[PDB]
Amino acid sequence: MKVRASVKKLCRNCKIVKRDGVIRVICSAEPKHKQRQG
Amino acid sequence: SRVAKAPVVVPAGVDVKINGQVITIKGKNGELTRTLNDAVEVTLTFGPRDGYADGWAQAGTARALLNSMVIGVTEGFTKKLQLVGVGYRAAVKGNVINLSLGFSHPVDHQLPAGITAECPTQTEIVLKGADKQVIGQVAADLRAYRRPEPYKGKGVRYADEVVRTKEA
Amino acid sequence: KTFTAKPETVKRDWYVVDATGKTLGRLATELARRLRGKHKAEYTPHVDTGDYIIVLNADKVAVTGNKRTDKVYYHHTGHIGGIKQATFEEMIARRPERVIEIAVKGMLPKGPLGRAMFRKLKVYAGNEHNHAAQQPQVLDI
Amino acid sequence: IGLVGKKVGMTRIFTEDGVSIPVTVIEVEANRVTQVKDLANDGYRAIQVTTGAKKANRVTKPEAGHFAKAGVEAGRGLWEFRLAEGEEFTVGQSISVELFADVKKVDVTGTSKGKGFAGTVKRWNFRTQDATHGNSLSHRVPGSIGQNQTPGKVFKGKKMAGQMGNERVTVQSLDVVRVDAERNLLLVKGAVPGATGSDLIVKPAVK
RNA sequence: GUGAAGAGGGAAACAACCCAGACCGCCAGCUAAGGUCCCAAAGUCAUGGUUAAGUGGGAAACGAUGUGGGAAGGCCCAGACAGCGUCGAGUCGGCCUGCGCGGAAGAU
RNA sequence: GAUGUCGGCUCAUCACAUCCUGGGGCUGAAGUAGGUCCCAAGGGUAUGGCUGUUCGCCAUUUAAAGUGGUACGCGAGCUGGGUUUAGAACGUCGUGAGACAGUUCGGUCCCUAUCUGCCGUGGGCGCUGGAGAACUGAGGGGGGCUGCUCCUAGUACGAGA
RNA sequence: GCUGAAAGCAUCUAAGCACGAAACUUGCCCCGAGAUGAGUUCUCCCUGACCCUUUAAGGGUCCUGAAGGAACGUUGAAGAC
Ligand SMILES: [K+]
Ligand SMILES: [K+]
Ligand SMILES: [K+]
Ligand SMILES: [K+]
Ligand SMILES: [K+]
Ligand SMILES: [K+]
Ligand SMILES: [K+]
Ligand SMILES: [K+]
Ligand SMILES: [K+]
Ligand SMILES: [K+]
Ligand SMILES: [Mg+2]
Ligand SMILES: [Mg+2]
Ligand SMILES: [Mg+2]
Ligand SMILES: [Mg+2]
Ligand SMILES: [Mg+2]
Ligand SMILES: [Mg+2]
Ligand SMILES: [Mg+2]
Ligand SMILES: [Mg+2]
Ligand SMILES: [Mg+2]
Ligand SMILES: [Mg+2]
Ligand SMILES: [Mg+2]
Ligand SMILES: [Mg+2]
Ligand SMILES: [Mg+2]
Ligand SMILES: [Mg+2]
Ligand SMILES: [Mg+2]
Ligand SMILES: [Mg+2]
Ligand SMILES: [Mg+2]
Ligand SMILES: [Mg+2]
Ligand SMILES: [Mg+2]
Ligand SMILES: [Mg+2]
Ligand SMILES: [Mg+2]
Ligand SMILES: [Mg+2]
Ligand SMILES: [Mg+2]
Ligand SMILES: [Mg+2]
Ligand SMILES: [Mg+2]
Ligand SMILES: [Mg+2]
Ligand SMILES: [Mg+2]
Ligand SMILES: [Mg+2]
Ligand SMILES: [Mg+2]
Ligand SMILES: [Mg+2]
Ligand SMILES: [Mg+2]
Ligand SMILES: [Mg+2]
Ligand SMILES: [Mg+2]
Ligand SMILES: [Zn+2]
Repeated sequence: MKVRASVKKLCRNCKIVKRDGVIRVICSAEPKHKQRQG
Repeated sequence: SRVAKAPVVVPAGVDVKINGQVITIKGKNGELTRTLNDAVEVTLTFGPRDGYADGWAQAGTARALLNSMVIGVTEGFTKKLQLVGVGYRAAVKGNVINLSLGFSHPVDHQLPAGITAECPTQTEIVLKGADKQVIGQVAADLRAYRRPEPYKGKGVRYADEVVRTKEA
Repeated sequence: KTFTAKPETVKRDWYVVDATGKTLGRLATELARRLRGKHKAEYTPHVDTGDYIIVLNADKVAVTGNKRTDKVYYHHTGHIGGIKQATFEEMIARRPERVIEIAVKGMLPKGPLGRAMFRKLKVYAGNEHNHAAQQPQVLDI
Repeated sequence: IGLVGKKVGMTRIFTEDGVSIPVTVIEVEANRVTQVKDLANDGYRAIQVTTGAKKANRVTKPEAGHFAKAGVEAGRGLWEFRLAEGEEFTVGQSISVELFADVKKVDVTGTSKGKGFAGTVKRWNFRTQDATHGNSLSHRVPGSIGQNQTPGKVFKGKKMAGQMGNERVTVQSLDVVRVDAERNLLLVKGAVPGATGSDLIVKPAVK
């Protein structure tokens, strides 16, 4: 998990999702691309 | 919206019972009950009630759930799990799945009401039940004991899933 | 000279209120008003002219938004580091009458007379009270 | 439930394999049930028991009437034990140390010996300051008791000199070495609170 | 300009900010700033919107299918947008703007 | 018309930007062991040599030897080594008296606690006739650390190690 | 994580459901009804006469003196008192 103020899609398989008031990036391809805004 | 518009075709030998919000679909496999969100206006047809801004979103979920209930009490759902690993084994004894997953202790998973398990081989588990949510949860719980390892793919996997391995 | 109520000739009546589904703070203001006697023409700041109020179903009082989980009640024990807290839902589980009592206490005057006014509030968790002898009239808040 | 006993004193039990077990000898005479509390009348389930004997001149009329209702002779005091949901007892029933026949461990409660007014060294294990190197009148004194203007007070619970002992203490999970029903004795391994002759409450170990 | 050398009302408390300049008395009335659910005097006022964060009631670069409004585009029943080996109307992503969200750690 | 100033000792108390122990995501994570980020403040968190030292270096421990706030916490609690009185000397500056953000040897630390607070312990009255007991438990406090060995198993993992 | 739309897909979340730590609430130990919101249970004790008067939870008089308490004494593994 990358915890950052700037979260963004890093590849085509990244998806932005908001869960419980938190912007997250989930990626089907690459576990390194998983991000949480914080 | 798009999902909510599409009507759920009720088959023969299924008696739907709209008790206002509490809908109870009794079929051949069994019975399933679901209370709905207040925005929904439950052939079967679903749509928004007045004074709810998320009515179509709530209508679409309610449609999807009752579609699954109809599939549930007619044909039912199956979920297969595979064991990968030297000495990894499963065996059902009534409604408890005993698993050997390379631990120092036994792993005995008690199945809930509705679900039944059969082991066709010692490294395969086959779950069966009406409720799609419950069979999903049991399969997730069994998988959680030993999640697929990223190096050799070892552990409890779903039969469908691809385990993306890597090498050191 | 302007009229003053006299403590020994004040008329105090008994009422019973059902808290079920009522918004906590909007219930509490009406209780506070009536415990103080602000609803009476004989209202006198230094005299308790208010009424006795039984509150039933304190455990079914309602709150809006995310307050059921997020409203926090703090207290300090007087011992260093002794800051304690409970959420609204925890308070309802443990001690439901305290939710209404705390809300009303904060809306009553501070000092001896405000404490005397609070003694006229009788809060119950469930639907039954022991004060049939006082013959409480139903009050729709 | 538990039983009320008396601390007789300490001794040892030599085992065959050459272990010396330090034991407290607890005299557990028949505990006589004086009252049964129930949910309807009392709001909780418990037995009240008495044990021993009391001089009739020292038994007050209110005390005597309470024993007379139970139909038991006056003992030296009254103690309650809470009942679990299975347990059931009658007024006037005797309960002997045989209760502990199959109990492996017990908790023993008593009143600790009284040390009177104790200093911080004894009471709280405070360290002494220098005996020499210039120390002026401050050998066993407590030192600082707070900070400065912030917070400008001493905090509650500050460890200071004061009364030590003469209070209720429970020692948990003591091995039952012997239950001697004939002699009304329970032998437990190790020390328990209080002086010789003091009352002890013995219960099956909670842990 | 005010305080100093200026009281009164407001800004919780708060010389210097806002309103306003106390000759004395009144258990009359109207207003100012500021207010009107309870503490605490007065709208649980009316009508139309926005916010779901207790935002309101601290904090930036920057980040984001939060949500409201506006003007204009591209594609599209010669079948669009994922399915496009498919069936049956919307679909895409810029721009501007209202209100919110993260960014957000401190000592009794 | 005085708010005692460095360090130590004694006794602490809070924050969390976490040193250990607990939970977790990513890893250029095979395992073992790490790295990095997130959650987490319950408890725990060296002794010595040298120096007035705080610190630091060093020796040897430890699961770890946390970082800060508290008048750089704490002298009406102790010390008085440092430092800034008066004595004396060196280097240095000055014709000199003397002087030094140089050094060196010596060199008085008062207070019987009224109030707040805190630790204990009584007396009074109350609680609605009086009295002796046993209680319920609102509420408050205490406690909460962790090593090593063995088994599981030389098993999983690994070309071995 | 499950199920799941908004957004035909996908999505742990919007509705609904599950797991998750020495932190939190309990469980363990001690205090604790001045908890003036002063609680509960058990037992014990007292079952006279009379007068006046702003007549009211009024004030005396004689008789009575319980349960129990305190005091005093001998004291304690209790204690500065
Ligand atoms: K002026
Ligand atoms: K707020
Ligand atoms: K500290
Ligand atoms: K890690
Ligand atoms: K901690
Ligand atoms: K000092
Ligand atoms: K001082
Ligand atoms: K001193
Ligand atoms: K004072
Ligand atoms: K009481
Ligand atoms: Mg969550
Ligand atoms: Mg006030
Ligand atoms: Mg003693
Ligand atoms: Mg020492
Ligand atoms: Mg001296
Ligand atoms: Mg001395
Ligand atoms: Mg203060
Ligand atoms: Mg001047
Ligand atoms: Mg002024
Ligand atoms: Mg003013
Ligand atoms: Mg003011
Ligand atoms: Mg007017
Ligand atoms: Mg105005
Ligand atoms: Mg008002
Ligand atoms: Mg209105
Ligand atoms: Mg705010
Ligand atoms: Mg912002
Ligand atoms: Mg002075
Ligand atoms: Mg943190
Ligand atoms: Mg702590
Ligand atoms: Mg804490
Ligand atoms: Mg805990
Ligand atoms: Mg050192
Ligand atoms: Mg200091
Ligand atoms: Mg410090
Ligand atoms: Mg001081
Ligand atoms: Mg010195
Ligand atoms: Mg000199
Ligand atoms: Mg001194
Ligand atoms: Mg506690
Ligand atoms: Mg504590
Ligand atoms: Mg879906
Ligand atoms: Mg531990
Ligand atoms: Zn990606």
